[PDB]
Amino acid sequence: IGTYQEKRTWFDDADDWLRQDRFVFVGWSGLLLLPCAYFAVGGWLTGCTFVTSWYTHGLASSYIEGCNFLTAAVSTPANSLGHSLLFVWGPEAQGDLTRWFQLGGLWAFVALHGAFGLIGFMLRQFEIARSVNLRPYNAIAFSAPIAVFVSVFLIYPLGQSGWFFAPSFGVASIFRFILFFQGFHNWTLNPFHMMGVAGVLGAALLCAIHGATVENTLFEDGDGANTFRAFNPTQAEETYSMVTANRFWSQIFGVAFSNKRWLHFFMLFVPVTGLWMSALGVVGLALNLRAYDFVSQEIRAAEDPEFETFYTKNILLNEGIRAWMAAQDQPHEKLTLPEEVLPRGNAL
Amino acid sequence: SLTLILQLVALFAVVAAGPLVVVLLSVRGGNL
Amino acid sequence: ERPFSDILTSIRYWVIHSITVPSLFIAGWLFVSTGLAYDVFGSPRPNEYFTEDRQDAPLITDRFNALEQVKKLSAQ
Amino acid sequence: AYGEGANVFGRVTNKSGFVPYAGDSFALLLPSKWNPSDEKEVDSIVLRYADNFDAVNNVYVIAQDTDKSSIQDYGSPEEFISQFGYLLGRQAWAGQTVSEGGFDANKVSSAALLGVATEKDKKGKTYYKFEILSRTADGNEGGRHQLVKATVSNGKLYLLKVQAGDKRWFKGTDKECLGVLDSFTVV
Amino acid sequence: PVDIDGIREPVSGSLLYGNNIITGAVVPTSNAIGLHFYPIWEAASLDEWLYNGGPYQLVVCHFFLGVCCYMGREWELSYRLGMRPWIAVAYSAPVA
Amino acid sequence: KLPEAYAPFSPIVDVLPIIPVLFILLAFVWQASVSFR
Amino acid sequence: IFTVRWLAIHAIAVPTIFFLGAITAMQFIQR
Amino acid sequence: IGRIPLWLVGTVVGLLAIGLLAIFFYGSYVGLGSSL
Amino acid sequence: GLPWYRVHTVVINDPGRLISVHLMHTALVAGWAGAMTLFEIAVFDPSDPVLNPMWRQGMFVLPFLTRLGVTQSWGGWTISGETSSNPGIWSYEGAAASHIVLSGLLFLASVWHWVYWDLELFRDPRTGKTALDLPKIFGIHLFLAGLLCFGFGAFHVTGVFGPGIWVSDPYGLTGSVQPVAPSWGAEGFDPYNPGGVPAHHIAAGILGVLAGLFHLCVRPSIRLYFGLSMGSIESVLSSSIAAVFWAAFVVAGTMWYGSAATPIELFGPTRYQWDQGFFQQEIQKRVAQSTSEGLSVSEAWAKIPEKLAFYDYIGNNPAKGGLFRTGAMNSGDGIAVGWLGHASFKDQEGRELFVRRMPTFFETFPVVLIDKDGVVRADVPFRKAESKYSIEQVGVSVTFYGGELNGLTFTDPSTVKKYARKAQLGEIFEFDRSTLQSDGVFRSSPRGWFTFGHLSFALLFFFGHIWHGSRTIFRDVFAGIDED
Amino acid sequence: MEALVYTFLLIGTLGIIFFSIFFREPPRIA
Amino acid sequence: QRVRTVLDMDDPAKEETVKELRKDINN
Ligand code: CLA
Ligand code: CLA
Ligand code: CLA
Ligand code: CLA
Ligand code: CLA
Ligand code: CLA
Ligand SMILES: C=Cc1c(C)c2cc3nc(c4c5[nH]c(cc6nc(cc1[nH]2)C(C)=C6CC)c(C)c5C(=O)[C@@H]4C(=O)OC)[C@@H](CCC(=O)OC/C=C(\C)CCC[C@H](C)CCC[C@H](C)CCCC(C)C)[C@@H]3C
Ligand SMILES: CC1=C(/C=C/C(C)=C/C=C/C(C)=C/C=C/C=C(C)/C=C/C=C(C)/C=C/C2=C(C)CCCC2(C)C)C(C)(C)CCC1
Ligand SMILES: CC1=C(/C=C/C(C)=C/C=CC(/C)=C/C=C/C=C(C)/C=C/C=C(C)/C=C/C2=C(C)CCCC2(C)C)C(C)(C)CCC1
Ligand SMILES: [Fe+2]
Repeated sequence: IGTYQEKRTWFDDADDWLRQDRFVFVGWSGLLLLPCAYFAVGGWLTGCTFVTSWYTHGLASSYIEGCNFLTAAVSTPANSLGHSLLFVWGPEAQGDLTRWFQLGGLWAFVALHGAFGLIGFMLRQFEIARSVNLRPYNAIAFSAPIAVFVSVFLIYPLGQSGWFFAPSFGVASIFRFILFFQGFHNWTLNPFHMMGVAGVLGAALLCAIHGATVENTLFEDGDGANTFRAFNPTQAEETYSMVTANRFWSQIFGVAFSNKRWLHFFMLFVPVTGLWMSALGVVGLALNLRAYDFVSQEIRAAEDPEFETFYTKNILLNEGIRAWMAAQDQPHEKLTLPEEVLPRGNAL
Repeated sequence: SLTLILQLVALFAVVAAGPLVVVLLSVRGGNL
Repeated sequence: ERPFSDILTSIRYWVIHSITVPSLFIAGWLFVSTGLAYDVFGSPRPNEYFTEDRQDAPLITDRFNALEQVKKLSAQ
Repeated sequence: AYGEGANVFGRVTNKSGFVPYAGDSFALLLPSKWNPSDEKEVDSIVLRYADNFDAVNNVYVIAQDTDKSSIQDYGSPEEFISQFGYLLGRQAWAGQTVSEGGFDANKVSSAALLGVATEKDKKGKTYYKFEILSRTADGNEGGRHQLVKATVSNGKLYLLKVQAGDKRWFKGTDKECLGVLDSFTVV
Repeated sequence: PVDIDGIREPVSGSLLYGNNIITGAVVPTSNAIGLHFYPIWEAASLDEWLYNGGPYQLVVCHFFLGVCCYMGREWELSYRLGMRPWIAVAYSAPVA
Repeated sequence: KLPEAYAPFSPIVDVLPIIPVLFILLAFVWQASVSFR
Repeated sequence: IFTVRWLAIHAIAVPTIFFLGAITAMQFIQR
Repeated sequence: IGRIPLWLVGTVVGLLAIGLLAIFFYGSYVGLGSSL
Repeated sequence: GLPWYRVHTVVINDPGRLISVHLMHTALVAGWAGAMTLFEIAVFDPSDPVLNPMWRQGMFVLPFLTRLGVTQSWGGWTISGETSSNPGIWSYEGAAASHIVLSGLLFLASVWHWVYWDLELFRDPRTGKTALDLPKIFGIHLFLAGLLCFGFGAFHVTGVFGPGIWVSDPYGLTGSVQPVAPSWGAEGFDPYNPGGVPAHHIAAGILGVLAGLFHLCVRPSIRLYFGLSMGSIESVLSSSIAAVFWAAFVVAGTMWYGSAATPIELFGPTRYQWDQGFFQQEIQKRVAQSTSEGLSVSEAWAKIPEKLAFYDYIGNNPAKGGLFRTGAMNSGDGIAVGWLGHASFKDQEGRELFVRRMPTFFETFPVVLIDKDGVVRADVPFRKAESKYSIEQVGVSVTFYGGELNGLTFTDPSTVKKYARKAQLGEIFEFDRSTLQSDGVFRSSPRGWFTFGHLSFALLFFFGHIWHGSRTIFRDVFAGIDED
Repeated sequence: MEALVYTFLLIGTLGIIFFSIFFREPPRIA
Repeated sequence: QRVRTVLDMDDPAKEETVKELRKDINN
């Protein structure tokens, strides 16, 4: 702490031990990350193995009930619980661990511990980058999955009637969540989701194209048909020809990178921007502020029975999704709709 | 059942055959 | 320390773990087979999803008495 | 939380495909996978079940009070059918249509009596069994098979109706529907 | 508008027929045509060709040829520059 | 079904089609045994 | 033992083997 | 110490993993969640 | 040179021009407040406070003016519907004009501080290098904030010297700016209790004054100084951004869920009052009472307040709008003209049927008439070929109680259907749609728009806080790492 | 009217593409 | 005054009212 005699304390001893170079770096952030992440992952595995969804959703969602890996899920609490935090000591569980499992409190356990585990992992990125004296762009990039998690698993159910409408941790439950957004929000039509899809697909494109470009513009740097042995980590020269890569992509695509630093920042930039845009869109959906319809096209369709677009077809499909999904998907609504009121097509 | 037992015996035999060949060539000289 | 391949190729490791690992596997097997999994985690057995009273899925509709509601809608 | 172990190597209670149910002085085999329904499309329904997959495939009993001595005095099977056409569902379309082929003047829905039989009880009382194919202009599921079994026991007309989709009927719902129909024991 | 389903019920698709950028599309070929390869000279008139979804098959066939030859061109330029050739192999995935 | 004289060998018949899958895994075993030389 | 590597490995592995035994047992459950 | 070969250890471990996965796939067709 | 995204860094080590850009920003924000108030006064229609309140007209800053006591205008009207003969200086237009004047004065001060940036005050006395004593500056600012918070809570909202704040009944019927006594028990932490606001502000102002005195006195430790980088203004920026998105999340949650500081008469109903049957339960309770007292059904429905019936309409739900359905709710469904009265449905034999209300999720909802016991008795069929619950065959009539339609019974099909579809949305109203050319789709309320804007700002500011905390901690490697 | 705006925006994007391809800043080997 | 019939009034129109999601354990 400067050129001054500060003398050592228990904080200094704890810092020396926590920042010690070991098999797993703990650090000060580990005290938050390791228990929270451990509990989130173990709680999800425990819920998929043993905990049922019979009382919250009226569903079987556990291996012990016969579900497979794609079908088991830690399901959200019942909608009558609203946005209750559902502590095991809370007014609902009141200390009974088995009834806490039955009431959906494991979902809140997993979600909150996962959020704090994400915070701890970001702090771990910061701490390790500071110890190695590197710039914290890894944590800056990891801010985007945290934004997605917050907006999807916290902000959206908090904007809805309760945790019940959050995603349940599980494969087919996420698929339910996705089809629910399609049917009820027209989430494909949302421009923020479109920007997110563009960011994710462009980032996958960038990863593939950059890996291929590097692997195919390599210098020889040694005899042998296995090029992976021609790189030494303690070397001070490039292993692939940036000039040749730029020439190739300029003559193939029209444009090419000429700056390695700009290229790698672009690789950082595209998926983070896409995920942040999608998070903003989900925040919009938390208040049911959807890009559901084009009002001019709806007016044109209402005053002209021969005007059809794929947008109108998708609106019809969304109506079908909502009508055929609601009765079994929202049990708290107690919807018993007779078959005759269900929107259907001819002979299907 | 006898069918399941014989299927398991055949399965264990065929599964252990190749690894046994490799183990025998490892302990008996080499050239593998 | 030891570079973990020396660990994975040591008879001391394997004589410890030929006891420890099968004991844990059998412990998990007994946990499921003795019904302790059902007792601990509240998942209904295949015969007790429905009672004589209700023949449909349960529905927790009360929040501040959800404990006794799930106690009376569960498998007793 | 009563402690009872998991059933390991202990066979299956079901795999008979049906679950018995005894109600208000009648007993019948429901399909094992069907859920009870609280919908009452007729105001004399005592029991109704519907399939977990398709709501078209349903089944229901009605205990409608009768003044006649017994069903054989109610008329022929055709006369029984002619006075129970409200179960099909009234045509809520009132526009003139000659442009729906396979149908007639201002009509979108039709019913065909595929067959009829008279199953007797243990001593003398018959059961009027029926089989109808309902078809619509949109042709939902290729038509609906309605299986009707009715008789009068003690001044109460007990009538069972099983509704199944035609695509369900040729994918396999026919066997379970006939198993339901051929087990409506009311005495 | 294009009768995509072959049921004489056309779908507009284009901006001048009331679509925006999001809802605008080149509508696929009529179901009555199926897989039967409908080019302009197989139509009695350009109006019939447009009604039956001919532009879709034209664009799809030319786009398929163009992207296959784009992959080949990627290989060719890699060869002429003295590069290793597997950027075309990488590009085969979006082509697929 | 197999011919009646060959019916008792149906259990070993039912295992045979996976042996080609086993061969590539055996190649990986051999490569591991030579330490991926 | 009881180093951070030992603790992390066993916190991962002991419940993993327990759950594997559990799931293997529940593969053989007939209702 | 290296008395047991690492490739033999890995082969036995992979055999047990493949066996457990085969048991899991077998349990998809029997018992609970087998559509039967 | 500088990237375009780094231009404002030129005032990091220039306290005078940092003050100047702060003054310019404050001038812009005050000018926006004034101009927005003027726009909302120009477009606001105060004719019908019952069926055309401000939250039906897209008013965003007008509720925030009304909340703290500004309820009169220079146009002679009062927000509660009376006549203002002495609106005083502090009308809506008066606050707008004061904000415009404040914006101009802050612009001039910003110009002065831009020009005269090189002040001795910004030089440290010892080393002659530009430095800000950030701990003591924070102490001064915290002391001032505590004084201002205590004064606002003890004089404005208590009404001892100021006007008070907007207080309403639980169902938002009367509504008025009243003085509020602070609640010093547990009820002061009831968030719908209006007495919590003065108690919070008094206690937090006292604590802020004491903590500011502490920070004026006591210097930071060297360990915490180096660990938090109290010599760098960017650390203060990161912590301030953290505080403001914390507060943005708090105010967005408060606005969306409702509280004593977000009255429904100013911001509209919440979605949870529709999702929990708040107004529906109150209306049914008020009808059930005075029915046991012998009045008929035509009476005790004419006694229902039309404002209360308007609160029971899903078009006033803030969660029925769209992202690009822009403007006022009046531009969405029309200006409400009158309550048509309660619609009661009955079948041919005599039981009462009720329309299943549309839930918040559903853009479209099927029309279902359910009996007393929860059995679906009627519907509007999608499949009218073999239907068995259609209104035509069930024989459903509708009778209206307490509106322009009162005692009039409709037995005709498709008019029973139109009133059932209107009863799906709650209470039935007639809407003038030719005045604003309403398109027929529901808009969102100012409550929903506020929540959307501030949640989005809260996430973006979380990213900004991450970026600036990282920038402060990793300043020495901002241009790159060492060659080592 | 709206079709004019959509077509203008699309052709303006294509013009930006054309200029970015054929009038780019040339990468310099120095 | 008749709380059960006003609860039954709220039941069919809406299945998530506080009147029916509170104290619904005796039912
Ligand atoms: C990194 C550590 C950490 C973090 C941040 C979390 C975070 C959380 N856990 Mg926890 N958890 C952890 C580790 C952690 N846990 C451990 C190790 C266990 C296993 C034993 C658990 C087991 C667990 C369960 C079983 C549950 C939680 C729950 C919670 C949530 C609420 C906790 C709460 O209300 O108490 C807040 C408590 C404090 C902040 C402690 C402050 C106490 C002060 C410092 C001292 C005052 C006490 C004093 C003696 C009182 C008398 C004063 C007198 C002397 C004057 C929250 C998301 C709940 C949950 O997820 O809900 C769904 C829940 O039910 N956790
Ligand atoms: C006489 C004592 C007294 C009284 C009666 C009150 C009364 C009040 N205080 Mg309090 N307070 C006092 C003294 C007092 N205070 C003192 C001495 C201090 C210290 C200076 C404060 C500091 C203080 C704070 C900082 C807060 C209040 C608030 C309030 C309100 C509580 C009810 C409410 O609406 O919370 C509702 C608010 C909450 C429940 C917020 C809880 C914090 C959440 C969890 C943080 C959310 C953001 C965070 C980043 C999480 C991320 C979410 C994720 C989805 C991204 C009420 C007006 C709150 C307020 O203004 O609310 C409008 C508030 O935030 N008070
Ligand atoms: C004499 C100066 C003065 C006065 C008294 C007014 C008065 C008014 N302004 Mg304001 N305004 C001012 C100057 C002033 N303003 C300046 C300088 C600006 C530019 C920054 C603005 C910009 C402006 C806008 C943008 C808005 C107004 C609005 C309003 C009206 C409602 C106020 C309101 O709801 O705020 C509520 C204020 C708050 C809830 C802020 C609370 C303070 C937070 C919680 C502090 C948190 C951090 C703090 C340091 C923590 C302390 C710790 C503690 C322990 C002490 C009211 C007529 C509103 C309106 O409707 O008019 C158009 C509105 O939209 N004003
Ligand atoms: C916190 C910010 C905020 C909030 C919540 C409100 C809320 C309100 N304002 Mg307001 N206003 C604001 C700030 C705010 N305003 C400011 C800063 C100004 C000055 C510019 C205005 C000027 C203003 C006017 C002049 C009017 C409103 C009106 C409204 C209402 C309708 C809102 C609407 O249609 O949203 C529309 C929201 C969206 C379409 C979502 C925007 C999402 C992004 C930003 C789209 C752009 C991104 C994209 C990349 C750009 C490409 C677009 C390009 C192709 C054109 C609502 C009550 C209206 C009203 O009814 O007044 C009575 C109205 O006419 N306000
Ligand atoms: C009140 C908080 C605040 C303030 C004081 C700062 C201040 C600073 N930021 Mg910023 N930042 C914040 C919030 C804040 N930021 C948030 C919310 C974000 C996340 C979105 C970030 C993320 C961020 C990044 C990633 C960067 C900074 C950097 C900078 C520096 C130069 C910025 C510049 O020249 O922009 C110049 C901007 C323009 C020329 C045009 C921007 C136009 C925008 C896109 C739209 C118009 C804005 C609109 C008119 C304002 C209304 C919205 C308002 C309500 C917020 C400066 C020290 C830079 C830095 O560290 O430099 C070394 C840097 O690279 N910021
Ligand atoms: C992903 C989340 C995250 C990340 C990784 C960062 C990262 C950063 N923060 Mg932090 N911060 C966050 C969110 C985050 N923050 C939020 C939500 C707040 C509240 C507004 C703040 C408040 C804050 C301030 C005010 C400051 C920073 C600063 C910093 C920097 C130093 C590290 C530090 O002090 O950590 C902060 C520590 C944590 C985020 C750990 C929190 C763990 C809590 C105590 C667990 C509590 C659990 C408990 C049971 C409650 C659960 C109840 C449940 C019911 C909800 C670093 C860049 C400091 C700095 O040096 O900037 C230059 C600084 O002054 N932070
Ligand atoms: C489904 C997609 C998805 C997954 C699974 C995922 C996973 C991961 N990303 C990581 C990193 C990253 N991800 C990044 C960018 C991105 N990541 C993305 C998408 C994903 N990233 C996208 C799209 C981007 C682009 C912006 C970055 C920049 C990093 C890293 O630096 C980091 C890394 O090192 O990777 C190599 C790893 C470290 C996380 C960790 O230890 O947290 C600790 C916290 C834990 C373990 C608790 C979280 C529990 C969660 C939140 C709730 C419980 C969920 C259940 C356990 C599982 C439910 C599963 C069902 C839903 C199917 C982890 C493997
Ligand atoms: C000089 C002077 C004066 C005058 C003054 C004035 C006149 C002022 C003003 C002013 C004004 C009049 C201002 C205003 C303003 C405004 C603003 C500042 C704004 C804005 C904007 C924004 C920022 C926005 C953004 C956005 C958009 C665009 C849309 C949506 C989204 C968002 C929100 C992002 C006087 C004489 C008095 C005094 C002396 C001096
Ligand atoms: C709940 C809870 C808790 C926590 C706990 C924990 C945290 C633990 C754990 C745990 C765990 C942690 C578990 C686990 C599990 C695991 C598993 C279950 C695994 C797996 C895997 C598999 C099964 C697969 C494999 C494979 C194979 C076989 C081959 C190929 C490849 C693969 C990978 C596919 C407590 C008590 C605190 C309390 C509260 C609540
Ligand atoms: Fe690279």
